[PDB]
Amino acid sequence: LHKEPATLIKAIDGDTVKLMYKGQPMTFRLLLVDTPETKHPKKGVEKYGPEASAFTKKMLENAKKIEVEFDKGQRTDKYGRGLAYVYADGKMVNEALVRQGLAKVAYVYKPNNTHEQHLRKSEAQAKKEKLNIWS
Repeated sequence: LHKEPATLIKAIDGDTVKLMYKGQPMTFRLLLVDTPETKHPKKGVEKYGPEASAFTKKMLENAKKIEVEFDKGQRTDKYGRGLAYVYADGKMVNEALVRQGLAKVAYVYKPNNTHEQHLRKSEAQAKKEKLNIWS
């Protein structure tokens, strides 16, 4: 896989952010993670949704460098969103959310699953520490 630079436009939710990628505005969905969301009526604001959303937002807004990393399979979903691992100063946002108990590892779709075991590892630790969603 390779990392490519991007620039923050707007964080929309815990797991969806708008970035400037190769000069174009694009919505990215973070690969392999489900955060509780603030967006959806059938739901409303679920618990830990505002927390997940502020975390992603702060981590990206305070970064020196943001990079996106596409996996081996398809790179957009049916809504036109890019499917990627997003890094803030070299730290994967998708993992950071899971490690903090602010996201679950999603239902995985091969072949987009390179960092799957890494993420499950972090999720088991957050579970062991009874953090946030696991509290």
